[PDB]
Amino acid sequence: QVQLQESGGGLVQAGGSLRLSCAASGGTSGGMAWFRQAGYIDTNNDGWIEGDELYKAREFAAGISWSGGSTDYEDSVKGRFTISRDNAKNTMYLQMNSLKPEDTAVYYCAAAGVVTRADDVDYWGKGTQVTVSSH
Amino acid sequence: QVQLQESGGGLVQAGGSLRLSCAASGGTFKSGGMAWFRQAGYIDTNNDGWIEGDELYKAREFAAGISWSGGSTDYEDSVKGRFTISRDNAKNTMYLQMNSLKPEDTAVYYCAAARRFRAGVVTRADDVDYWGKGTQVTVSS
Amino acid sequence: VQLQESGGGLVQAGGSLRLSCAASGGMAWFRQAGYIDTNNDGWIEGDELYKAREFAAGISWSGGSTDYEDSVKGRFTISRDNAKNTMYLQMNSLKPEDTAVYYCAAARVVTRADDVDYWGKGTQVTVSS
Amino acid sequence: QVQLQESGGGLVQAGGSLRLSCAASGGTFKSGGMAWFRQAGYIDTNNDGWIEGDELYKAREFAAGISWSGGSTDYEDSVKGRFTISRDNAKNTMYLQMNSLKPEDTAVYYCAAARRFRAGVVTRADDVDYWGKGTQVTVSS
Amino acid sequence: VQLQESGGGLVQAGGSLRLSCAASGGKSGGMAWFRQAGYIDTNNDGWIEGDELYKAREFAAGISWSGGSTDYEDSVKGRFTISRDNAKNTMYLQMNSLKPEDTAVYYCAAARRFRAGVVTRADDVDYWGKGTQVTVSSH
Ligand SMILES: [Tb+3]
Ligand SMILES: [Tb+3]
Ligand SMILES: [Tb+3]
Ligand SMILES: [Tb+3]
Ligand SMILES: [Tb+3]
Ligand SMILES: [Tb+3]
Ligand SMILES: [Tb+3]
Ligand SMILES: [Tb+3]
Repeated sequence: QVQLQESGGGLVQAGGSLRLSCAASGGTSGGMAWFRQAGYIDTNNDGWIEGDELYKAREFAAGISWSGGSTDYEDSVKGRFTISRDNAKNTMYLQMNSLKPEDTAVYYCAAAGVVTRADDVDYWGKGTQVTVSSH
Repeated sequence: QVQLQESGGGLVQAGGSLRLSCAASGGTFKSGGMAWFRQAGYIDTNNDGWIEGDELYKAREFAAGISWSGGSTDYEDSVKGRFTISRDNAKNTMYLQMNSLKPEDTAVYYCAAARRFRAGVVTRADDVDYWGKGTQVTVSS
Repeated sequence: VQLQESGGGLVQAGGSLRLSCAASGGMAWFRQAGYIDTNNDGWIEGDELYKAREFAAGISWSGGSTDYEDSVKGRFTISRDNAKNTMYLQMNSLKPEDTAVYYCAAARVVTRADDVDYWGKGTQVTVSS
Repeated sequence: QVQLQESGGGLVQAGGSLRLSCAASGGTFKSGGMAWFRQAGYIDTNNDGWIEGDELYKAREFAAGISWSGGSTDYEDSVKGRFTISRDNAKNTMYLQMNSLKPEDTAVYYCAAARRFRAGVVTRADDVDYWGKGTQVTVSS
Repeated sequence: VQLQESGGGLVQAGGSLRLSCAASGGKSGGMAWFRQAGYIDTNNDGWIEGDELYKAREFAAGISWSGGSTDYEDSVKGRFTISRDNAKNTMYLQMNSLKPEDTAVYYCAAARRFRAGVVTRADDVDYWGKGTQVTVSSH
């Protein structure tokens, strides 16, 4: 069935780049996207992550058409990240330049047009860690 | 002296609405405009269920901004279409209508006056000229 | 009670435009595509002759409330300048799908063409792709 | 089996206005388009000062067109902004509002029904299924 | 500025021509091609007389100082292409799929250097060429 295999994460100095890759087994209006989880938010300011706070949805980073003709970017990564697709091989790519400590997160490839909201995603990869130095 | 006084904070359930107000007085500097920033709760970076360490020093995130006339507005994309920023230039007062509130919107909201604001360019907290003292918004899940 | 548009024209795909409507309740921008030869037979016929006047963005008279069609919410921003009694539409990262005639409208948030009370003449917006 | 009856012709001075009407009766015309064509004067293409020979051609050129179902409009560019085509689905009538008339707008104007418009280019007289009898518009200089 | 046209001629319908315009400088701002296919017998008496002899030259195509903006008469769109080589001091009109109705005297036109927009109206022309004949066959 549908399998999404992420590669290309790691540790990188602030200002550096990475290229994430997601190869999609057998499936896909439609498109793919990259989401990221920078961590749960303490929506109570008590010092702990508990209850309703573990439901912080993964945040949209970039998405792309099945055709590749449509793209959308989270506004804090526009101009620094470029999403692209090679339908021919199984793969979608996120070029990430000018990386910031704020970009540290678990990045997740997503497949369903230009998918943007987590609920609107059907299939998820298991995620890959990106940890940028705090410079 | 220029001063910004905020109001309209509230506690509502998810899906509700609020409207924050910021009243500007004194010698507003005419160019640029005003904006709302917010300090939400902090992120469990290393995923240990706690908040500590590098997860403690805080940074205010831009939410919306508006020119003094009101003709140019700009939004953080996670609030676009839910929040509306407006100005009553007469009363030198700026408003943030907040619809379809979400738990993640819980934060201290700070009004700001910034001579360097312009739509389409990110508005930096470090470039703000005057700050309000903040009002609490809490959205229950 | 007139409404006069300004600021349309041709633009590269990915570029930006700012539209203006000056008046003389709330206001809104609608858009209507030109004929599309769907079945690509060289003619315009049947359902291809029907073009919806679609809602894009709307704003209350005070500017305190806005609404957007979901496909344009990320790229269009609507705003109001009272005193000059003028409404703006900032349009960024435009795509060829955005090619259409854009109509400013006013009504005594306005969301549907049947609720419009006054219409501008329209301004052509063309995105190159 | 479309019958088209035109009205509204006249004689006005440059700068004036008229409104042509075309009343439509018959079958399927609401599933297609309607248009106004005009036959301006002959062109003295060899510059001898009169009209003769091949110059006696009544070229009927598209001026304005409309989809009956949705009301989309298209105009010859020399009349855009001055002319407005519209239709009233209750009265089965099409209109051509002509403002800021000019001597060059003098012509016989013909209402036309067509099932299809050409895509990307102007619809031609030979593409019309049914025609009205023609209505004279004369604009003085 | 002085404008001089070239590239006119006599061509079978369906053929092509390229008109060229050389100016003293572009120094010229926006530029355009106009054409006069002939006076129209507006009062239908068979003569040409009176105001009928005043008929303005018709806009065909126009181009910005920089060449980044163009406009066309709708009956030539997709057939004609206007271009500008400010280095070589030349403005061109490629004319494909020519029709008999395209027969006319074609005139190069220019506005002053700082009206850099697209020229679309005769009243907005500052300087005119003397014109070049184009004649397209039927059979
Ligand atoms: Tb907590
Ligand atoms: Tb922690
Ligand atoms: Tb820490
Ligand atoms: Tb954002
Ligand atoms: Tb078709
Ligand atoms: Tb003759
Ligand atoms: Tb024309
Ligand atoms: Tb005569």
